[PDB]
Amino acid sequence: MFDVFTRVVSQADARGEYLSGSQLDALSATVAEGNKRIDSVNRITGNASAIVSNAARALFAEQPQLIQPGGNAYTSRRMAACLRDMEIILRYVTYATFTGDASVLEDRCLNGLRETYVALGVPGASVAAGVQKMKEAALDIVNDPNGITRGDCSAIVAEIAGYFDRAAAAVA
Amino acid sequence: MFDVFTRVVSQADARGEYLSGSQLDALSATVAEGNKRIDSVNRITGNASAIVSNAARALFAEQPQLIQPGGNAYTSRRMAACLRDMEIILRYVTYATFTGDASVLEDRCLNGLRETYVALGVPGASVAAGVQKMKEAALDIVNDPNGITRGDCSAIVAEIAGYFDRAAAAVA
Amino acid sequence: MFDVFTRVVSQADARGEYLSGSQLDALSATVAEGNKRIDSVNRITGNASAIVSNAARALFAEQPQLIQPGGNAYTSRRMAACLRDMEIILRYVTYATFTGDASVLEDRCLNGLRETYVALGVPGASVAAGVQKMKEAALDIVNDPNGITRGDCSAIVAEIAGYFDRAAAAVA
Amino acid sequence: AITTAASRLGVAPYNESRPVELRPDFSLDDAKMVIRAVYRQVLGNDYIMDSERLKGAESLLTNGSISVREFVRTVAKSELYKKKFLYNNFQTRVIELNYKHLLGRAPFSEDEVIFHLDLYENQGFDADIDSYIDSVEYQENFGENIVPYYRFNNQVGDRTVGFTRMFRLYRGYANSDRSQLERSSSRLATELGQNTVSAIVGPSGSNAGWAYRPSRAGNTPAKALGGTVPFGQASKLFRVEITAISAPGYPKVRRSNKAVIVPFEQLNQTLQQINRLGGKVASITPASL
Amino acid sequence: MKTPLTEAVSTADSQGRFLSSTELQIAFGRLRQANAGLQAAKALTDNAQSLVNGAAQAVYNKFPYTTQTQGNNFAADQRGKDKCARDIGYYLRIVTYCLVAGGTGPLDEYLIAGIDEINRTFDLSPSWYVEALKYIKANHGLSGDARDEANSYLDYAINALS
Amino acid sequence: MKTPLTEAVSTADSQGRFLSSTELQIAFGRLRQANAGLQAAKALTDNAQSLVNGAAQAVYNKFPYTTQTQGNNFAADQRGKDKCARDIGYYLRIVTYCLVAGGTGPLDEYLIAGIDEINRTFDLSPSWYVEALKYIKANHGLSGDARDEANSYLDYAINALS
Amino acid sequence: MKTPLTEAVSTADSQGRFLSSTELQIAFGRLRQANAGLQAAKALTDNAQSLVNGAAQAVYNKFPYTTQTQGNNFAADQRGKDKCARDIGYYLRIVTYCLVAGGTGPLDEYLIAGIDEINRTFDLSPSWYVEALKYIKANHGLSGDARDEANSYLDYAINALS
Amino acid sequence: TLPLIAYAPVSQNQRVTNYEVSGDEHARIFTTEGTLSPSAMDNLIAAAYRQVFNEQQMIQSNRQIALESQFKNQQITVRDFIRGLALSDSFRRRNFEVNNNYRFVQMCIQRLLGRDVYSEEEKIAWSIVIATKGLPGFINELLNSQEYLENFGYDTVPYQRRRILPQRISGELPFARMPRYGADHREKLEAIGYFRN
Ligand SMILES: *[C@H](C)[C@H]1/C(=C/c2[nH]c(/C=C3N=C(/C=C4\NC(=O)C(CC)=C4C)C(C)=C\3CCC(=O)O)c(CCC(=O)O)c2C)NC(=O)[C@@H]1C
Ligand SMILES: *[C@H](C)[C@H]1/C(=C/c2[nH]c(/C=C3N=C(/C=C4\NC(=O)C(CC)=C4C)C(C)=C\3CCC(=O)O)c(CCC(=O)O)c2C)NC(=O)[C@@H]1C
Ligand SMILES: *[C@H](C)[C@H]1/C(=C/c2[nH]c(/C=C3N=C(/C=C4\NC(=O)C(CC)=C4C)C(C)=C\3CCC(=O)O)c(CCC(=O)O)c2C)NC(=O)[C@@H]1C
Ligand SMILES: CCC1=C(C)/C(=C/C2=NC(=C\c3[nH]c(/C=C4\NC(=O)[C@H](C)[C@H]4CC)c(C)c3CCC(=O)O)/C(CCC(=O)O)=C2C)NC1=O
Ligand SMILES: CCC1=C(C)/C(=C/C2=NC(=C\c3[nH]c(/C=C4\NC(=O)[C@H](C)[C@H]4CC)c(C)c3CCC(=O)O)/C(CCC(=O)O)=C2C)NC1=O
Ligand SMILES: CCC1=C(C)/C(=C/C2=NC(=C\c3[nH]c(/C=C4\NC(=O)[C@H](C)[C@H]4CC)c(C)c3CCC(=O)O)/C(CCC(=O)O)=C2C)NC1=O
Ligand SMILES: CCC1=C(C)/C(=C/C2=NC(=C\c3[nH]c(/C=C4\NC(=O)[C@H](C)[C@H]4CC)c(C)c3CCC(=O)O)/C(CCC(=O)O)=C2C)NC1=O
Ligand SMILES: CCC1=C(C)/C(=C/C2=NC(=C\c3[nH]c(/C=C4\NC(=O)[C@H](C)[C@H]4CC)c(C)c3CCC(=O)O)/C(CCC(=O)O)=C2C)NC1=O
Ligand SMILES: CCC1=C(C)/C(=C/C2=NC(=C\c3[nH]c(/C=C4\NC(=O)[C@H](C)[C@H]4CC)c(C)c3CCC(=O)O)/C(CCC(=O)O)=C2C)NC1=O
Ligand SMILES: CCC1=C(C)/C(=C/C2=NC(=C\c3[nH]c(/C=C4\NC(=O)[C@H](C)[C@H]4CC)c(C)c3CCC(=O)O)/C(CCC(=O)O)=C2C)NC1=O
Repeated sequence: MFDVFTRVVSQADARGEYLSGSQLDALSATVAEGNKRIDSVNRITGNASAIVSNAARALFAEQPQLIQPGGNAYTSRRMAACLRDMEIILRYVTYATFTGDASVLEDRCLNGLRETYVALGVPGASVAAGVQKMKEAALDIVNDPNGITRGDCSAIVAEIAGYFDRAAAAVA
Repeated sequence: MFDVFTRVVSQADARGEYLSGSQLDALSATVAEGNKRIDSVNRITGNASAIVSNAARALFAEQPQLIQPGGNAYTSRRMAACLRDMEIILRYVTYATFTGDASVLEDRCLNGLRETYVALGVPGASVAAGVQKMKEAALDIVNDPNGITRGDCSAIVAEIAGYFDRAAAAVA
Repeated sequence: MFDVFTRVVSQADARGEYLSGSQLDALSATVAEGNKRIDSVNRITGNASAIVSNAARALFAEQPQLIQPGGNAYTSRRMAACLRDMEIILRYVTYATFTGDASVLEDRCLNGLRETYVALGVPGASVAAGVQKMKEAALDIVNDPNGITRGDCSAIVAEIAGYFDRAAAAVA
Repeated sequence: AITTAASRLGVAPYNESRPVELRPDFSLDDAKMVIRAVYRQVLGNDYIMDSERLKGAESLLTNGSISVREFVRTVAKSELYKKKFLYNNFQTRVIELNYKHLLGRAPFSEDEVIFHLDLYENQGFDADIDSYIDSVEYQENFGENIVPYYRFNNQVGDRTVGFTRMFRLYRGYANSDRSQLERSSSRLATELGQNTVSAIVGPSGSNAGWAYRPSRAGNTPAKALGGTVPFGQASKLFRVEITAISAPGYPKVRRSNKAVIVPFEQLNQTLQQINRLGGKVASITPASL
Repeated sequence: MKTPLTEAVSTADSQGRFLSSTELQIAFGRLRQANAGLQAAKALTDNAQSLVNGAAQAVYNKFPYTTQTQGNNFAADQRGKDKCARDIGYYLRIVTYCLVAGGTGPLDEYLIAGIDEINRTFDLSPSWYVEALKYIKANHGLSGDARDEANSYLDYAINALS
Repeated sequence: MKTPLTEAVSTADSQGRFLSSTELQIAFGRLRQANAGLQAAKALTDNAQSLVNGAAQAVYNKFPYTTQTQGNNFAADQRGKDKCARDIGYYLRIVTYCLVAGGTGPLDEYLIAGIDEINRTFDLSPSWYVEALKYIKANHGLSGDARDEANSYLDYAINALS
Repeated sequence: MKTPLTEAVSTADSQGRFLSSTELQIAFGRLRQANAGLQAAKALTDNAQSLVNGAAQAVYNKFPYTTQTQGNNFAADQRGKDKCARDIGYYLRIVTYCLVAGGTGPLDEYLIAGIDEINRTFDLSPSWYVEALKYIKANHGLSGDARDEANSYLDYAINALS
Repeated sequence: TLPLIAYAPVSQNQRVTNYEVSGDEHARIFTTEGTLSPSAMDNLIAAAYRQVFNEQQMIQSNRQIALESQFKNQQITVRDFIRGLALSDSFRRRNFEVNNNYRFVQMCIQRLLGRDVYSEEEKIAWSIVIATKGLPGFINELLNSQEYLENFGYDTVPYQRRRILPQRISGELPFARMPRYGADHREKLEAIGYFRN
């Protein structure tokens, strides 16, 4: 995989030049952003079970056809698999937030997930709605001002939202 | 394609042998069952729209997660394609019943249909369920004693059930 | 195209009326000599190659300028095309005999064939003479009493003669 | 190794992942990580619930009563493995599944399927599973203490058919063997009987044309027999594998996946017609020389 | 129009070959069905006026809103009832034409072609004509081969509208 | 192949339609003459050895140069006589296949397609096979429904060779 | 390429759990030394051409036979000197990539794994590249946090070649 | 090159939407998208021959043996087989050499697009496509044409389109009627010394 540093490293090595000053200043700005990035990772990790359970509640509230006898999330095994899917998508979203590049998300989390969902008959639009609900919960929890030092964090919030959007788009 | 006669003809030509008396007697029995075969074809053809409509209604009743938005039979274009697919599969089942062999059904309908459905994201398990609903509708209409001369027609019903099972097994 | 049934259906729909008793009795009569119609079609189809070869041979016997160097049938390719024209005209006469109506003969064979033979430089009088020789060959073959159930067949013979005369008049 | 196409083919999460080996005096988390790696590999990334967790074999591995090889053997003998892979599959599918799980590679030739199916019918499933475990390849790759792993990289004594058939079996890191496009159909019956190789199509996400599967009949062959001659003036010919054509409709489009051989001069047009159609190009292979 | 004879020729024409014994067996089935079709059409021609009036009354019975709501597409006034009686007359006449022809060709080239956009731009429900064809299928009184081959056209037009 | 059932299904599939009463009449004629085709095929199967030997002898009687001139394509030696008997057995077996099937499809897939390249490559005159088929016509012994059905395939192979 | 962030994510994925406080400390160590790594990479980027030329001359002084005898593996001609300058530029650029990344991942995925087949196949002595990396060690001019981090990658490339 | 000069479309039956059930006078779809018997593949090849070369040039010397063999193996699509029939030597000599560019454009539009030319202006517009790009360039333009595709696509033998309207005994004249050459090549063959008595 790649993080925010090794993505630029791999691009420079494929081009075969040293990093210019603008790339090093952008990486220094990423380093300054890193404390807020680690705060975002810590907050989503600390509220992960609540995010997954509340997003599952909202998803099976507004789409009750999934839990109906015969639905994709019906049966303890299929529901437990759906909850583990929500947990793993949230976990790889935190992984992509931690790295600063999404390469872990396409290389591991979305690498054949659409094949899995098409093969099993999993409705990928329902999974996209679930990832939307985890995005709403995670962006509400990261941007919470209580118990943390103040400062603008719109960049890491937009980056987490982009990770969630490309996670939901790979299955929809 | 093949019918019930040219299947035996092709087997005899691959052997390079004249047809034996057991094969002539079996084909004469097929000729005897042919009027019941034509009755079955006529009944499924005359109730094709009712079979497709009722099977779709029962399918999206017991699996309502496909007509809800984000589902695969959601939108007019998708739902029209699903009804058309049911009509096409039923039409090729009537073709295979007419020929007395599943060559036309396997080669012009079932060949690449699972591949087409997994390429388009169509859930083939749901299409297989709809094929079973068209199966139960068609074998209920064929086995109706009303308005027809009473006689034993269980071989034709089992043969139609075999073609429907071939159609259901080739979409998932 | 029309047949002996759909033609009468076409004038009935043009007048917007049901068929009378006399029209249904005439159609039942056409069903009655339908067996001799199928015999006539079978005999011309079985002896089609002999009819084409013998009539072409007699035509180029009486008209040697076609097979003389420079003639319209003067090559292996142009002779093959002329024999194909004989086969095609005979095929469409059998189609008209099969239907009981020359709508397929006037539609797919005769309309525009005169201008085609004018634009090619094909002598249409020679094609009419060859079609006439096919008429005596086919009518002698149809009226063969051997190897068939005996009965009056002058109506279907006169119908074939009318089709052949209409084919000859379309090119002359 | 695999570097540039590793992200596309899904090799990269296995490229940065080292083989899991249990040390002779191993810690408890080492035993738990061998347990997790065995449940991912041998059970083929299926979700494993707590009811089917096989606590006895885990407990025997945790104190060293059995080795990693014997733990892999035990979880392959188990009813969970048989109901996942054996009882609802063709025997070729079972053979290629055991090759992917226990040996981490696709079956090479037809003779391997011959040997394993004959030994199964002669001696049953457990005897066959033992034959995968008691193979010389298993000892020179994993031995006694290493969990089996997917071997995409070239080793000593492999075949290049196994590289392509590995991606016929491996369909992504986010994917299980039960959750693939051929739901229960063996992917290598026509590849091992005919000794042929289909083009490698990568998994979802990285490859837009991930969903190309060939039909059982009416498939365009890989090599252009004929060359430029049916196409007039041409230089090179390419087989394009096209996925999910649905823009005209059923009368016009009978099959979503289409494979065609097209020249250089028709390549731009072919690409353009795929784009206009909305089709997805799976792979383009040089069909001529 | 679609009919065993015409279809047999069309096949032999597209393959560019003479009428084989396949085509002759097609003609034989046409011949054995044609007498039953002609007698069925004769019976329907005899029972035509009563069947059209009964079918129109059955459509008014199941759909009474056509006889009470004002509009061009409804039969509330005399012109709508005349257009409806003409519609079931057209339906029954083309069914008799299909009986005489021995195929669905009169229905295909006379009524089934373009009936959907007719029903939607003149705001005609196809279910009215479906119920009319149910009355024709219930009150035509035929038996044997004449019954089944007439019903095959009635359900063909039913499946075309529905 | 070309049989009434297969051709009816292929026609209805090309026009994208269900099996109307036209195709039902196609199958009706197929059923009407299928029994006669089967028992004609059985009669030819039982009399096949005598028919092939007599047809070979009739070809050697009409064309004696095949049994006296040296050549690979001629039946002067015993190998050429075995080849001619095998060829006439092939022709008669495909005739029985066509009688069973109900159309010239076994001929079109097994004998007609590619016989010209064989006859011009291996220097086999098609008139020999025409004379063999004329002997099979003159000596099959079938009557009525079986004779006209059998001679349709006999003449179809004759017109394909001529 | 291994890096504290990527190895932390790969490890926590191997246990299949969320990023605990350990990986948060991992990224905090990455943050506290990433600025010094970027500054060292910028200094090496500015001084890279002089460093590569001086390292090439240090190899040519320690190993003068590379500039004297003929051979494809030697720098006796302009082509060999260009290859040596390109190799030392590759080594220095991958060291800058390791400084930016924060680990030996660029070295492992681009230079370290596989260099033994390079040295055996193309008859290149690893002692030449060891002397080159010793020149970058002795002449990069970094201090403190930037010096110790950059010397770690130069030693690791030296340690792999030795 | 140059863009084709604009030509106005003339109303033909294929321009409007077809409100028909296929039935009797439909042109049969000869398609390879369904898996076919070798006999059905042979009738499809004969249908392509009948469309491109007409009935007359269905002789053994005009059969493209290697093209047929590659088409059976599905080395090429139906459109590429139609191209190979149009690029055939027999087609070029019999049809292209005996016609000018205008009548050959009319012939190829009728036998590939399945419709007649709109006017003389369309023949004029595609005749310079012939005159610059050769016959292969012109055929390729016609076979890559959206018309050819939206009508026949890649896997269907072309057919005359909408030749006859429903419930009509007669429609437009069939494409089979058109000869290899017009009256100009007829009178040129008469002037060189043929066809006289
Ligand atoms: C109905 C129960 C389910 C369903 C169906 C659905 N199908 C499509 C699209 C296609 N279906 C086909 C199938 C065939 N090709 C053939 O050759 C044959 C036999 C001759 C068949 C049956 C094809 C080719 C397509 C794509 C082309 C087209 O649009 O017609 C769709 C549309 C998907 C899309 O638009 O991308 C749908 C919705 N969907 C369901 O949810 C039911 C389980
Ligand atoms: C016997 C009547 C006929 C016959 C058989 C024959 N079969 C094979 C080879 C295989 N058969 C199978 C079948 C199965 N695999 C499964 O998993 C199952 C269910 C559990 C079945 C039924 C397989 C997989 C093979 C391939 C392995 C092998 O080669 O043994 C052969 C040999 C194949 C070859 O040609 O090399 C043969 C001969 N052959 C006949 O002529 C009879 C009609
Ligand atoms: C004769 C020595 C042997 C034999 C031959 C046989 N071949 C085929 C079928 C095909 N052969 C080819 C080969 C080519 N087509 C080309 O265009 C070219 C180069 C221009 C080549 C080399 C192809 C493509 C086919 C399939 C397409 C077709 O049928 O034409 C068959 C038919 C097999 C079948 O059952 O379909 C046969 C019998 N068979 C023998 O037994 C001899 C050893
Ligand atoms: C067929 C196998 C199967 C089982 C067993 C099953 C159980 C199951 N019960 C659930 C919820 C629930 N179950 C309860 C049950 C109770 N609350 C109480 O106070 C009572 C004491 C008690 C009843 C005995 C409640 C309140 C919820 C909702 C939880 C929520 O929305 O957060 C959910 C969450 C999804 C949903 O809302 O539907 C599942 C999956 N689902 C299955 O598919
Ligand atoms: C191992 C567990 C651990 C963590 C995770 C951690 C994070 C951490 N976050 C910090 C800062 C910060 N964190 C934020 C984050 C935010 N501010 C906001 O108002 C938003 C709601 C939010 C974005 C989610 C900001 C703005 C700073 C100060 C700027 C910076 O230091 O980068 C600091 C600097 C010290 C401080 O001022 O508190 C630390 C150490 N320290 C630890 O020991
Ligand atoms: C062109 C339209 C047309 C059709 C389709 C047709 C079919 C047809 N079906 C027949 C018989 C029959 N049909 C059946 C069928 C059945 N019996 C049952 O109780 C089951 C519910 C059912 C199976 C679906 C049987 C048992 C016979 C009598 C045996 C036989 O003739 O084969 C007969 C023999 C004559 C008769 O006794 O009625 C005909 C002609 N005739 C026509 O004109
Ligand atoms: C399906 C209805 C139909 C028919 C029958 C028809 C006839 C027809 N005959 C042709 C040629 C021909 N037709 C003939 C026929 C003859 N030449 C003679 O001298 C004899 C008088 C006569 C034999 C009876 C010949 C020789 C040609 C070859 C002309 C040539 O290619 O130079 C051609 C042009 C050949 C081509 O384009 O490749 C057509 C279209 N067109 C149609 O649409
Ligand atoms: C599939 C092949 C096949 C065919 C073609 C066929 C035709 C056929 N022609 C018949 C009758 C007949 N065919 C003729 C025809 C003629 N009589 C003459 O003397 C004239 C020379 C000649 C006009 C060409 C007549 C007069 C009848 C009896 C009347 C009738 O049945 O319509 C019959 C009634 C059964 C019989 O008495 O033989 C059949 C089945 N049967 C088959 O199985
Ligand atoms: C037993 C027979 C056999 C063969 C032949 C074989 C070929 C082979 N070459 C590979 C890679 C490779 N091959 C090359 C080769 C080249 N790159 C270039 O630019 C040059 C044109 C060319 C040298 C002539 C490269 C660069 C890779 C690595 C690709 C990557 O990094 O992803 C791989 C990927 C697996 C791995 O490297 O471990 C295989 C399997 N494998 C086998 O088992
Ligand atoms: C790389 C990390 C990773 C991912 C992403 C992953 C996904 C994943 N989800 C699966 C199943 C599943 N996923 C779901 C999920 C859902 N069903 C619904 O209706 C909802 C919309 C949704 C939850 C929000 C279900 C129901 C199954 C089981 C399907 C079955 O067995 O029938 C499976 C099949 C194997 C198994 O059951 O364990 C995989 C591999 N696995 C992984 O290792």
